[PDB]
Amino acid sequence: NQYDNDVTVWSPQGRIHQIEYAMEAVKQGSATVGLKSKTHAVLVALKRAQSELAAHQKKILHVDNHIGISIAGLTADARLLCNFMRQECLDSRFVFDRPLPVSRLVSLIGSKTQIPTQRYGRRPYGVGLLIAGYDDMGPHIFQTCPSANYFDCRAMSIGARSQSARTYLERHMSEFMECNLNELVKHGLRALRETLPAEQDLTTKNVSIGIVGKDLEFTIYDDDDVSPFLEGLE
Amino acid sequence: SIMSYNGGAVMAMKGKNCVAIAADRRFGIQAQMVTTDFQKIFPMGDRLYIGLAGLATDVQTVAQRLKFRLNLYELKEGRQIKPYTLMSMVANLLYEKRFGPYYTEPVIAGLDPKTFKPFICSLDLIGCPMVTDDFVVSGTCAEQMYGMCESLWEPNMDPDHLFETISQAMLNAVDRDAVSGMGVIVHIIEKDKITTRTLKARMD
Amino acid sequence: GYDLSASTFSPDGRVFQVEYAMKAVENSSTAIGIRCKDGVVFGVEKLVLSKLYEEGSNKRLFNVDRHVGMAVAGLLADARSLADIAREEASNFRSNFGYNIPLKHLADRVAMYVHAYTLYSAVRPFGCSFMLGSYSVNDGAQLYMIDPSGVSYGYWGCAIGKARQAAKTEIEKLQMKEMTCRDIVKEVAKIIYIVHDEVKDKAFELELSWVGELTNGRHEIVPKDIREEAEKYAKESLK
Amino acid sequence: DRGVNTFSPEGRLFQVEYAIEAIKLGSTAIGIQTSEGVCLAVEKRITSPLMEPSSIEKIVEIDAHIGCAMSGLIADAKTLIDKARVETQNHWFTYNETMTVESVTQAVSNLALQFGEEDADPGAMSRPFGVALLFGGVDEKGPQLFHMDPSGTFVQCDARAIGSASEGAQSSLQEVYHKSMTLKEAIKSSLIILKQVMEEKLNATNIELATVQPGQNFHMFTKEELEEVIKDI
Amino acid sequence: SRGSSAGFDRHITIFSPEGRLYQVEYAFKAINQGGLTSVAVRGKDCAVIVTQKKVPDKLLDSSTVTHLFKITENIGCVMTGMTADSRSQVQRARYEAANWKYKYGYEIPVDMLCKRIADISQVYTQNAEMRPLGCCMILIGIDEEQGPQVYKCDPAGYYCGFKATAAGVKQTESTSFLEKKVKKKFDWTFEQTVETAITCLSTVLSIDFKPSEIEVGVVTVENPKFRILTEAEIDAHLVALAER
Amino acid sequence: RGYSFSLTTFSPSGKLVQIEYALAAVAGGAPSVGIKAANGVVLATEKKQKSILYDERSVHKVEPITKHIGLVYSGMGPDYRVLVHRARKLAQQYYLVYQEPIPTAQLVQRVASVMQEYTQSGGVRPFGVSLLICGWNEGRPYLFQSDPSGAYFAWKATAMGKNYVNGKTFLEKRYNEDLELEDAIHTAILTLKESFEGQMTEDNIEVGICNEAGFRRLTPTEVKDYLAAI
Amino acid sequence: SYDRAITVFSPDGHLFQVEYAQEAVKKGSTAVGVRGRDIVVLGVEKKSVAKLQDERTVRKICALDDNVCMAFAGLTADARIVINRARVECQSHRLTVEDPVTVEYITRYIASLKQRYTQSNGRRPFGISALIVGFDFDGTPRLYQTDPSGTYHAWKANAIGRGAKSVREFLEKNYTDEAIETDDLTIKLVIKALLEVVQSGGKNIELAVMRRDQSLKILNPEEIEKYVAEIEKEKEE
Amino acid sequence: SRRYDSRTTIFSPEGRLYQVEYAMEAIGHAGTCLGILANDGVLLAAERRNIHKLLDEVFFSEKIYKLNEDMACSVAGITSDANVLTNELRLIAQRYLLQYQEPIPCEQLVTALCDIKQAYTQFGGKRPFGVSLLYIGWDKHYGFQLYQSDPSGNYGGWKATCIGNNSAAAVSMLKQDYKEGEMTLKSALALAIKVLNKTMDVSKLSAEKVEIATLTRENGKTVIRVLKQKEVEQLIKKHEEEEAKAER
Ligand SMILES: *[C@@H]1CC(=O)N(CC)C1=O
Ligand SMILES: *[C@@H]1CC(=O)N(CC)C1=O
Ligand SMILES: *[C@@H]1CC(=O)N(CC)C1=O
Ligand SMILES: [Cl-]
Ligand SMILES: [Cl-]
Ligand SMILES: [Cl-]
Ligand SMILES: [Cl-]
Ligand SMILES: [Cl-]
Ligand SMILES: [Cl-]
Ligand SMILES: [Cl-]
Ligand SMILES: [Cl-]
Ligand SMILES: [Cl-]
Ligand SMILES: [Cl-]
Ligand SMILES: [Cl-]
Ligand SMILES: [Cl-]
Ligand SMILES: [Cl-]
Ligand SMILES: [Cl-]
Ligand SMILES: [Cl-]
Ligand SMILES: [Cl-]
Ligand SMILES: [Cl-]
Ligand SMILES: [K+]
Ligand SMILES: [Mg+2]
Ligand SMILES: [Mg+2]
Repeated sequence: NQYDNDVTVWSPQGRIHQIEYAMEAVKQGSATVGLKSKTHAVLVALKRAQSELAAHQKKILHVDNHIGISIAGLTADARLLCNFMRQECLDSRFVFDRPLPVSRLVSLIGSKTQIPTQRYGRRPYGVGLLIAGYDDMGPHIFQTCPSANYFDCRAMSIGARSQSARTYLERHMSEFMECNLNELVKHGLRALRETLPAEQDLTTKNVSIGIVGKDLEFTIYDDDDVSPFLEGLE
Repeated sequence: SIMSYNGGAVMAMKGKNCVAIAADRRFGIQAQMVTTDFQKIFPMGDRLYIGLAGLATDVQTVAQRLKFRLNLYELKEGRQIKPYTLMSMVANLLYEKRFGPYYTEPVIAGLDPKTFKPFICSLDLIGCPMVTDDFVVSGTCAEQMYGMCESLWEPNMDPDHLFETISQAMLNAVDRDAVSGMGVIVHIIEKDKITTRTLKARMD
Repeated sequence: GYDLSASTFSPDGRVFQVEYAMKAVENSSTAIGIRCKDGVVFGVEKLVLSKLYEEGSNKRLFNVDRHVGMAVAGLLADARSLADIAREEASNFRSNFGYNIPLKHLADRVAMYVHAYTLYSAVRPFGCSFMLGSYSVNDGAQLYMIDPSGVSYGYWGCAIGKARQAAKTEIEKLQMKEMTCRDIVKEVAKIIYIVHDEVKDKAFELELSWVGELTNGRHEIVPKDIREEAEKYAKESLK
Repeated sequence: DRGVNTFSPEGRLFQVEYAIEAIKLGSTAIGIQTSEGVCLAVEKRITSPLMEPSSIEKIVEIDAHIGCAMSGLIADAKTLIDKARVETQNHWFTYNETMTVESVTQAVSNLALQFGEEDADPGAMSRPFGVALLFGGVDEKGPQLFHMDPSGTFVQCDARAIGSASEGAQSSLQEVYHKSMTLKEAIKSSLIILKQVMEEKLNATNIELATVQPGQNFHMFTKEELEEVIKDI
Repeated sequence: SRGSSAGFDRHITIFSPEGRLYQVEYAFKAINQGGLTSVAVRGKDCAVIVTQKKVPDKLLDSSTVTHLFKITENIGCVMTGMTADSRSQVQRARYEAANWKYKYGYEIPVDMLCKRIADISQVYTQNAEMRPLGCCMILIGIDEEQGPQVYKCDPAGYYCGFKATAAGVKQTESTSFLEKKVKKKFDWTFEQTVETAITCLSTVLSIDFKPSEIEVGVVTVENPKFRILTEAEIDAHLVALAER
Repeated sequence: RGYSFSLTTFSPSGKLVQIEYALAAVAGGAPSVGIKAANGVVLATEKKQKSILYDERSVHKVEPITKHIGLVYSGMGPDYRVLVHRARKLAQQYYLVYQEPIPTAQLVQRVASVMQEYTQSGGVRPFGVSLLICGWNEGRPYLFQSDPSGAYFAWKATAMGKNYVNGKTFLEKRYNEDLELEDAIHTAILTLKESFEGQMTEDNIEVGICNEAGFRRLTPTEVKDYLAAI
Repeated sequence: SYDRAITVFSPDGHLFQVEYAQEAVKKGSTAVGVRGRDIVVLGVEKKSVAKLQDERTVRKICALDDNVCMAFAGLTADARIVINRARVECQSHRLTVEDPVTVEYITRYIASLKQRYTQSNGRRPFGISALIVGFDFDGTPRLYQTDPSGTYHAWKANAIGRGAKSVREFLEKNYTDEAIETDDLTIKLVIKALLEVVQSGGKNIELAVMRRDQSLKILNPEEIEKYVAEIEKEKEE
Repeated sequence: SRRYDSRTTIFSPEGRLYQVEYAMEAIGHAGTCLGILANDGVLLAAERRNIHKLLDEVFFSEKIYKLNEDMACSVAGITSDANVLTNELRLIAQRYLLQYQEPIPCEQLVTALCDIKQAYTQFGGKRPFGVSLLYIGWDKHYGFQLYQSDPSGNYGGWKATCIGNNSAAAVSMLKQDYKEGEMTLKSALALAIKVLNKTMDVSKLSAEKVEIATLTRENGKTVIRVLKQKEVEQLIKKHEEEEAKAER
């Protein structure tokens, strides 16, 4: 109460309410799913449309040839962070002439996002990311949080009703490592579909897909390009 | 030489209870005379004057920046600045520009505002002060000026003799210098009055 | 209220924001360090909050120099940032003075950094405590521990986090001065299994690292085969 | 009182939510995107007959191929419009091509959360912008309409209303809109909707309308061209 | 007045209506949080610092538990109060002394080092954005003209030279003990300096120490370098005290 | 990075209360007295010197600024040390430019101006001291006071600290314009005795004097000598 | 330096500092402008009278450049800052474009200055509105108004300050092709507009005119009371 | 830190600036200070507050400051604040002189300072200066002049005015006695003593309790003088004689 307006004020329980409030920004975003096999990392996102005549918000963003992201929370914080990541990737190719390893980029995120959690008059980032990448150590899925913590994942879901998606993913995760790409994306879509109200369905208008792997640079699939992946949910 | 671009000469001289300060009147640019009534001596007090020779632009800037500082000083303190203290003020102003100096080498002449004791000094362009009990000179005919002062100056001169001596030292010195002269002005400073004269003088 | 800023003393001369940050470390699961004859061993009870996470996610053991390990408890983003401070300090020390930073000096320097965040309304205290461990032939084995107030001491054995006291009482049973790192890892694993509350928090990974004569003064993860044997020893000891 | 970058327990920035409330104080503006171009239409909201109507400009040209309709605190919109203008000309300078509608909208939207009182320059933005914006234009993707609000969120819309009567107007837009609608139908539709939602009787001086079409540059309708369209409506 | 308060005068270093600085007063209470007491005495030949050494945990490496610090080769110190604050103040002192030598070519006098640390502390009593350090510094050294010196500074930025002094929980009782003992002594000056120091501390705490429960540091006219006594050296003093 | 707002502001009745409260710290300070004789100035102050344990010589309340100027104060000691240091520095800055010792009045002005800054500038409180400043220049003695607002006053004689009101009336009925320095030292020490409590020794009062020869502290033996008659 | 956010949003989208700045404008002296056919006129109230005041030193009508002047209502010290910034800017424009500012250009400049002080740290908004008049290069006469928010509009006629509501009401009824057919009637329309609200009429209405190419002329109290009688004896009929 | 910032430079709900108003209360309590313009000069007359018996008397005045060759000022309010402002006035006057080589015109000096006071009410988060000032001067554009400024950064020209204690009463008396166009320095001096006599109603007026300065022209040069005590007693005498005349 006197402890919930400043990121520099610890509560008597050893918590920081501003960080916890920032995490609500991500819980209220639309759901997204990330998962991986031996060879590919996939992101799957539900796009919310303001009205019946609006397009649908971009949820998946290119970072580098080997890295893409899915977002949940404040879109403007998502872009700022995405632009930071892009820049860190360009720097590594300029200096070393090779891709920035995914776990190193995620580290740089943790460091950058921690800084404002500790200075008066700053605020946490109000965004959570799922990060799909491929490098020397294979495919990855990372998750980043407004707390500046991050996680290396077999699979993950964040956003509204993502608990259901998480439950699906736990149920099937022992199958993921050996899936071919279509099988893996189908799994991602099924997980994401669990977040939906019973009435509603996945369509080409509300689903966005991101894929990267050994043979394939980070590619985004929207609208008509998701149809191949949606037929086969059968 | 930067200091000879405009030419010119100032001197000051001490007498019993009086001081004198004098200057040529030419403002020229190398060979060309531009004007013949250029001011080089400026009041800093009822009984205290500063004479500046050297580059004409810096003669004027130093006189003006000096007056700025002196006016603030006098307003803030109760009082009229002492001669020795003006010297220090000027030295400090010149030495701030140690590495890009003003091209001027001033002389100061005055009476103490309480004791009426005579004071004269000069400074180099970076603010080294030099006080004497006879005379000081500055400008493009300093040697000519030294020759005249060393030979004519005598101690304890009354105002009239002081006037004739400084006048003859200036006229005859500048008449041996191409880029000084076109007139001489002389100020005699006494306890009870300032006498200001221009001299009959060569105009070549 | 007297507990909103680290630049405000309470009427009894306390700084509550530092105490509250300490409470964040005390809510964390337990990490321990044990100094022995020939090096230092660290173990962490690493709670697994989702089965979706990879093995090794959210490591609480770091290399901060080739000879120095760090073990943490508390808010993890704060700990990682402190590990970066420690790394930078070790790096600059080598660049300026031309040799590996001595453990004690490293501890004192990072501690003065932590301390600087306990004086001001402009910033908050770090929500972490951490241990630093090294070994060399010249300096022997050293284990230091730093808390959110910036206090730094050396130890024979140490524990931080929510089962701190229970861990210390088990550690006190060892004659660690005469034991080797190979013997001590088994005892670290044993103690983590004792203090773990298997009803209240369900699933953990044991994390182990060491630095000693046997690693030639390099801080390293305990190899997998040795960790699994230590776990098995711990589990059966729990009997 | 709390700081400008404070989150609420629902995970929103108080100042952004309050700025969103200020949009509701603006006059209604409408945008519609058709395959033949986009139209922007706005209620002027004249407060005195002594006020010159043509000095209310709530539709502005960004570049030849892009217009902008605004609603909310109009003085706040000025720096946003200037930034869009400057950005499209920088892009032309550097790349010798026109900037996309999406790209312009993005650049402007990157200003939105740049406020705060202990990161930035000696007197940088103290609060967000109290403005919503509709960018309508034509680029190589075809005709295009984008909406932006004080959160910095932006999105393409087939039709959209902003300001006081936007609920209402948005409902009528759902009803009348179809993918194959002509530009002239879109112009009539949006004048019809403004007519419903406006407090004042619509006429050719208390509204503005602009279009941008694949053939033709940004065009503000004249009094005369407006009167023509108003006849049927 | 009489314990009155307006506005933010208990949260930051502004004046209360009686002209007090409550935040400064609270920093003095912070000194006692640690629970320790320190004593320092000077005679003609030496100056001594004695403090408690409490190692409650067996798992501590007790060689790292000290409140005694070398500032320069010839200046020692005992710190009392909050530990990390104290360490900060010790580093500052080391920095001031080293800087002084580099600029001026001779060693900082103890009085000057104490005055410097006190002036730095003063700033925290007048600027609102940081708290005072909740600690107290006692410095010993030999001055070439004045002999052995004992100086102390506090969180108010007050400082003084002393015949003897103390800090922490039992400061007042130690001050009493020490005053009573100097009045007795001719030319108001201590002579058995290490014994007075330990005896003071033993009385005001009622303890009768083992050698591992105190630390002792000295400087002497014949040996001006700051020296910390070993356990055996301290034991010799405890035994010689026990036997009369 | 420092607070940028003033911590002293106007109350609804036009009072700057932080300054008034700084004056309350001065009023609770140990007593100080200053008397301007015809041929010099004396400054005297009471040491709040408890313990026989204090080394009285180790810190001084009566302090030199230049050869010809000295200070004493009432209020908070550490605040005073700041102002002593600044006053010294201001005096030397003046000397470097003008090559003449700073006149007493000019030094007071510049110090008083520093005290004014701390009533307005960001994130600081005023100084909790009043200064008495003595000097000799233009063949004449000066005695000035400078208060926590930065206001200053020239006095013939005054008192500050505990019991100052009485001390001032004690001097009112006791100072004359034609009075000598040695007698002034005597009446200054009596003014302190009016409010002392403790029995005075040369180790718990401090006296400084100012005349043609310059400013200096009296030695303990000199004070002892003046104390014999009292 | 002081970086506090001073103007911030409240619940329901208000900017309270700006609203409060507007309250400061409403307690200023009334000011009125009318755009004539080839003249523009500004009149302003009072403010206090006081026989011991040097009249010259407290005018509320101000030249910005030769072809543009302004009146304000609100905090007179705030105005003086706005006026001097606008004067500097008119000279920067002439420098880099070699034309005098249009009335709209300088208006737009004043307005965006105002807007900036509602969105920058460490500052409060300006507590003034302004009526800005002149002529464009092509002879078109102009009357603009700015307010603390930085909003601006062109007007045929307008009032700001205390009693602006009723003065604007009067102008809405009385501004016609007939009331501005000539110079004298335009001037009188302003004096009537004030005389409504102006307490001990009048006495204290400062007035100024600007003609195409002709620069600013202020009327003296002798030249004013000519128009006062010339309107007063007409309203008996 | 937001919690401790008293926010000195913001509006209240009626468009007011409280710190300015509060500073105006401080001024109203300070020593009364009046200014009077005549045909042959201008004067300032001020109540002394430095009046205890043991004070030394070392400067030529207490509240009259010389600003440059042609101008002087007096002040009412916080003294230390007034020293900062009068120092800044002197600097502004020398900066002009340096740049143009003529004296700063009176109104221009006043305006330059007022813009500094204005700034302190609009940004920076500091308390304003607790000072009002009366300025007297001569320049070649408007001759003899009298100005008044206050903490809002507002100023005006006056033929006569008063600040400080009993201001309203003093202005009332001036409204009635002052002759626009017809005052001389001698009659203005008389009116000044009349007004201070009425407005120092605690209690009986004395030369040790007032300061009077006059600004005149002589031989194309400004002369600024603080009247000696002899002249002040003499004028008080003439006022007391003049009241004997009042009835018959
Ligand atoms: C960090 C870890 C997690 O589950 N969340 C909740 C939204 C994060 O942002
Ligand atoms: C004399 C006093 C002291 O400290 N020492 C050193 C052990 C002495 O011998
Ligand atoms: C040090 C010297 C002295 O006499 N005092 C007053 C108590 C000190 O603090
Ligand atoms: Cl989202
Ligand atoms: Cl958002
Ligand atoms: Cl988290
Ligand atoms: Cl989530
Ligand atoms: Cl200069
Ligand atoms: Cl712990
Ligand atoms: Cl809307
Ligand atoms: Cl060295
Ligand atoms: Cl002894
Ligand atoms: Cl601040
Ligand atoms: Cl010093
Ligand atoms: Cl000196
Ligand atoms: Cl001395
Ligand atoms: Cl600006
Ligand atoms: Cl209005
Ligand atoms: Cl001048
Ligand atoms: Cl001048
Ligand atoms: K403080
Ligand atoms: Mg010649
Ligand atoms: Mg020739």
